Amino acid sequence: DIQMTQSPSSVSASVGDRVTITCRASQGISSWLAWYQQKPGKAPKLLIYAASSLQSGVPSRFSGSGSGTDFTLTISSLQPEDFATYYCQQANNFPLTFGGGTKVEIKRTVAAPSVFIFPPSDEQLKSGTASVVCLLNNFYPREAKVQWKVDNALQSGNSQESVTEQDSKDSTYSLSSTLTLSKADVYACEVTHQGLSSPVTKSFNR
Amino acid sequence: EVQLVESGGGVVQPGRSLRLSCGASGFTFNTYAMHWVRQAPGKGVEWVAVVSDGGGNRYYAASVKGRFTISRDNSKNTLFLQLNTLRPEDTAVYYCARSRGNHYYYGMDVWGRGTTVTVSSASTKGPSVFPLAPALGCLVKDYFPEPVTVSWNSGALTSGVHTFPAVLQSSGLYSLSSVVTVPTYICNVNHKPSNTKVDKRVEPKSCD
Amino acid sequence: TPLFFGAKPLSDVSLIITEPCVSSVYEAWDYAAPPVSNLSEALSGIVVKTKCPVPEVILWFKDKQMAYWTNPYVTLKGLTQSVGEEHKSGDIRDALLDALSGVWVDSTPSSTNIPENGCVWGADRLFQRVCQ
Amino acid sequence: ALLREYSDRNMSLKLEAFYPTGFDEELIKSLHWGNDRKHVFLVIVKVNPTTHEGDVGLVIFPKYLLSPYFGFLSHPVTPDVSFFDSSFAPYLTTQHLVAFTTFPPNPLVWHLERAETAATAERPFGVSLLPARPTVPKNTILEHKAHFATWDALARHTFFSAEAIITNSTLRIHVPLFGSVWPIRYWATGSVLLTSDSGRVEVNIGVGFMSSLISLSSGLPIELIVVPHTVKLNAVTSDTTWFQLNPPGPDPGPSYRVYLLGRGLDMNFSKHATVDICAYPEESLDYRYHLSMAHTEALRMTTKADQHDINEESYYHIAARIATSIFALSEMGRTTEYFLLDEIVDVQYQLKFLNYILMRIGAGAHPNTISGTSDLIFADPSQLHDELSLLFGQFISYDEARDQLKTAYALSRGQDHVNALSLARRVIMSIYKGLLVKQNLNATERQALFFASMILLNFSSRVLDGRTTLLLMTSMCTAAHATQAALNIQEGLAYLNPSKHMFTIPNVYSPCMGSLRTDLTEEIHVMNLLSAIPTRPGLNEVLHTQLDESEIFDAAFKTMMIFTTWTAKDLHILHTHVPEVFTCQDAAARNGEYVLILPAVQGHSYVITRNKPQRGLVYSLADVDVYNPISVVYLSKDTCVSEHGVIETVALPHPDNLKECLYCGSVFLRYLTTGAIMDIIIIDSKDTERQLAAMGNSTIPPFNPDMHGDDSKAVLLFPNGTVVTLLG
Ligand SMILES: *[C@@H]1O[C@H](CO)[C@@H](O[C@@H]2O[C@H](CO)[C@@H](O[C@@H]3O[C@H](CO)[C@@H](O)[C@H](O[C@H]4O[C@H](CO)[C@@H](O)[C@H](O)[C@@H]4O)[C@@H]3O)[C@H](O)[C@H]2NC(C)=O)[C@H](O)[C@H]1NC(C)=O
Ligand SMILES: *[C@@H]1O[C@H](CO)[C@@H](O)[C@H](O)[C@H]1NC(C)=O
Ligand SMILES: *[C@@H]1O[C@H](CO)[C@@H](O)[C@H](O)[C@H]1NC(C)=O
Ligand SMILES: *[C@@H]1O[C@H](CO)[C@@H](O)[C@H](O)[C@H]1NC(C)=O
Repeated sequence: DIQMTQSPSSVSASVGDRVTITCRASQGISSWLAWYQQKPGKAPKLLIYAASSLQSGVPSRFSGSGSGTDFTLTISSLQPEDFATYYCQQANNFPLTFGGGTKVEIKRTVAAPSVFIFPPSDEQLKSGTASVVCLLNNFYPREAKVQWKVDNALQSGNSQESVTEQDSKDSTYSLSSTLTLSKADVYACEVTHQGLSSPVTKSFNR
Repeated sequence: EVQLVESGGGVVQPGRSLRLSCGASGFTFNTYAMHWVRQAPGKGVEWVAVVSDGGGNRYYAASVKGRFTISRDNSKNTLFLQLNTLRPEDTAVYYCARSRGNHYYYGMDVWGRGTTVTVSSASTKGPSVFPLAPALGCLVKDYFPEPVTVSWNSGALTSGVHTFPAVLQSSGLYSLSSVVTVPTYICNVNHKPSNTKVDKRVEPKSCD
Repeated sequence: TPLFFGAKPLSDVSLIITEPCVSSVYEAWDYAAPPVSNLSEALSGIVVKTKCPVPEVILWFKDKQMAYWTNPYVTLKGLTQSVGEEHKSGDIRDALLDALSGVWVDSTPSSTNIPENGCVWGADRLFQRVCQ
Repeated sequence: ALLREYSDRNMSLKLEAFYPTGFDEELIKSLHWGNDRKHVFLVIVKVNPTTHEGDVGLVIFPKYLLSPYFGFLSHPVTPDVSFFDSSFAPYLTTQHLVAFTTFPPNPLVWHLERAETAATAERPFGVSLLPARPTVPKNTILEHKAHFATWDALARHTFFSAEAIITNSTLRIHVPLFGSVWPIRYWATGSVLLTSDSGRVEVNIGVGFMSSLISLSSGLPIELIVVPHTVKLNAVTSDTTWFQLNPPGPDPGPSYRVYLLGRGLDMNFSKHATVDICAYPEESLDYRYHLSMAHTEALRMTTKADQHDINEESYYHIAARIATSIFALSEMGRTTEYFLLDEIVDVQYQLKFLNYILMRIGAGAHPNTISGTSDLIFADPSQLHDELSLLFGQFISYDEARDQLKTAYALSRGQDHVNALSLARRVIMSIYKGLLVKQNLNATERQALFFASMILLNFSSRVLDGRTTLLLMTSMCTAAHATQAALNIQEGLAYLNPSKHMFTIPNVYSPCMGSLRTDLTEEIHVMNLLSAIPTRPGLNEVLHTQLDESEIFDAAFKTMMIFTTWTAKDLHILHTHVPEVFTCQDAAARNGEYVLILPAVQGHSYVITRNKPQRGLVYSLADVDVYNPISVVYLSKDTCVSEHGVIETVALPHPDNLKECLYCGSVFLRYLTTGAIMDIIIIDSKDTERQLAAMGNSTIPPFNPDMHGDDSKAVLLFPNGTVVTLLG
């Protein structure tokens, strides 16, 4: 079996900049690498089947090169419709192959998460449960980790996190960490983000 | 314009069989080899199997070598896949693709739509909606099965509206949300299988 | 250079495996093929050595008690064709190809070179370079 | 059925686990590798020579796994799976994939685009030359074989049956170059072999099948393979996968699929014409089409014999054209079920003449070693020859004489009937006697001359034929005539249509092609061609519409190269018929310093040289310019000593005074003071001798110096070696 290592793991650039994602291999394989593009939720699509060999409906902006060890993919001009993850395949030796993949997220400026908490259980509390959540909206980059005053675990549902795709305008994400205790078994939303000087917390206690 | 439509999926209890077929549109099936390619949710892409032109010698991937049965004929353009045994880790999205030439060098130009195979014993249940105060979001938790469509008011929030994908709890039920940002509205939540709608007005309340 | 006749006799199968690489001892060697109309009838076993400088394939016969060296890439390519037919089936065969799949994966690649010039006789004389 | 995965450790034995899948092997026979059964074992040994351990593996598989499981119906072409049930020997012993791949290294460069001249769905076969094939006689009987019992037969179309193919065909196995592709089984029709020093070409033709192996000593070999459009072929690569890689060639056609085995696709071939050769067989089933494109390109490389004596791209193109021509003829015959006598005679002559030019000019090999061999099942030449031998042994218009000689030349073992040669002698002399009157030759005459030459040059009796006829061919070539003949060739190539008409060399022929003169390429004669160009109104128009006025001077020089480079440049032709020229160690002979050579009587020949003669009896003409002089030497075989003779002077007796001829056998040499040479005229007969005595009253222009300038001077050369001047 051959292991494919793709570098870098993630690339965020502006529109029109040259983006370069290479793909490594355990074996000393000669020539053919196959690039694909998977947009989130979408089925994958072929781009280049050897190095420079691009053909299909995907625009001619793309290119590639390299021999014998590493093989690179280069986008001459980046476009807003290029947001997807990029996997590579090594066909030189059969047994199986594929790349780890590289996510490309189109950038511009840079925002920070606005932290708000949501206490009221009123129409809930008499139904036998309580829900107090914490929302991180319109923030870049992706990295934020949410901890609570109570020990973070799967039972509290704190480890449950869903992240929407970038907004079509500001290219910023939205993060939600849900705190739910069924049948009512100190609370704080601890946000660690690079756009912040310190991991400031907005708490709630009842 | 060449198309491939996949038929199969559903949910099957661990340790049983499923046959995923694939349709061929406009392409002559007797020409080029066919790929089955698997992608697990949140995970990457992993090749599975190749069928040689027509009924013939098929190359199997490492992991599934004992548990997989693959066959195809040029009559109905039917390329099936049979998973006889492996239960736990085979939950993923399966793709059907066709190699560029017959040779493996060039990978797969053609592609299919998709099929989602899941592994559980479950039934439908009801959802619930809770208000948020005073960024004005909604909340929906503990429902089954997918989907739940959540809109905002009428037509006017197409911007600031973010509807979050579902996440499976440990209780076997999913949960998600939807949000919008002002800096009084109503969150619109509808559930098809269990037929449930809960409308919750948003009026800012007191906090401590 | 120190050449090779293409054939050395072997009575036992254990000796074929222990036989040192021909490429290591010699410089340039000739491949030879057994004097029998139907290979299958006479053939006993196929021993292929991967890690050798020029990975070698050895065809061995019992009742003749001989071992012949033949073209490494062609022999195994030729083998996979006869056992690769669509009409052929069975789990014995499926085990052959799976092991035959990555045979050369670890070893030295084939020639990218170009054949030297000169006339080529037909396959009568085996592509002898003689013009007449 | 046993699969066993081992691990090797030290030299004792190895740890393993046995997994029999569906059947039984003796499990105690895994201790000693089963040679006992009718099965076969595979052992893949990975051991680092550094004395590490590594691992090995085993799969014991059964025997049967090795053995395999007009129209194309009854006679097919069957591809073979592998080397096992076909010839195994070359597919083992081959150095392919080890030292080299016959294929280009990149699988992307394999598939080629089909040329425009290739067949389509509208024209499943292709274009056919306009003098279209005569239809079978409705009420008549097709003979089993070709025959002629009469002279009328060689003129009228005579037909014979293709039934040779259905009965006498041979099933044979073909092995493509270097075991590049797996063996191919075809039903044989014919086999062609052309050999030389510089190259050999093997052609195998069968039902819906052709194999032409083209090989140069100075270049790469290539093999052209033609199989029916249905047939797919599998290339032999190093990959042990069960997948398929299609060997270099275009998409399949409506009729045939063509393959190219060779490395020339990009790396070697000069042009994008790698797809041009692949389209050869799909262009036509008319053998005249391919022999036309062979004849056209034949001349073009003779002009270019200056820079490169070896034209590599012209060797492949011409050879591939010869091969595909015979393939067309077998396949036109299998398809339409009837043959033609003049189709079978042609390929006998075309296989001689085109092979000679193939190896000599294109390959560069010594013309001494040029030879060829042809076996066609629908042609029995040996019999045809015997039918001819009794035809000769049982006035002739030039058309009738062409057919007699062409068919005399086409079929020969070197044995030619006495009446055949005696015809040829009569032909040349009758062209000569008319050529000292008029300035040009019609196509009927042009063709008649060709075979007449090829007949006499084919083999101290037959030797004395080659010499005296070399004079005659040389003599007919005059500065006046050569400009007409080289003009014909230029008009023929400019108005040439490859698609709708057959171009043939004997149609453009001329005595200057059979002449020894190396001097027609001199600036004098060349610039006389350019000023003779408008004399053919259509020609001058077309020439200026493509080539620059500078290119026209070159193109006119190119077509003047042919006459000097055809017979005179042949070293083998020279050495045999004029050994005297080469006898003592001589620079001028091999340096081309001898501009013109005239065979004298036995052991002696004249010659013309620009620089200082190192041998012979020298007569220098003092009326000529210092830097561009003219010296008539008289050479001898055993006499290599140098000396000088005396130019003497005689006069001409009154034409009707002496009815006796002492003059005949001499030569009239006319030249200017510019150093240029003009007219070499031999006095054949008393009729011509009388014409000499009349100045201004002669019908022969070189004899009358009222038609020339004041630079015209006359010398009379003698069989003795005596050199004289006419007073008048
Ligand atoms: C050289 O020797 C080899 C072996 O020593 C020999 O190969 C033999 O080939 C034949 C086929 O031509 C094999 O016979 C087959 O056996 C399988 C076993 O399952 C049958 O299924 C096959 O059936 C075919 O033929 C039937 C009619 O006869 C059909 O009904 C059916 O559809 C199939 O077409 C087939 O009979 C045989 O097994 C091997 N021999 C061995 C020992 O394995 C080869 O012929 C020899 N070469 C020559 C020509 O000398
Ligand atoms: C076929 O061949 C035989 C001898 O090989 C010969 O007698 C017969 O005339 C041939 N048929 C024809 C017409 O070629
Ligand atoms: C050419 O000349 C010959 C006689 O020399 C004559 O028979 C023949 O018809 C002529 N050809 C043409 C084109 O008329
Ligand atoms: C050569 O020939 C001429 C006439 O043919 C004759 O007069 C002369 O004597 C001859 N010379 C010799 C040396 O024999």
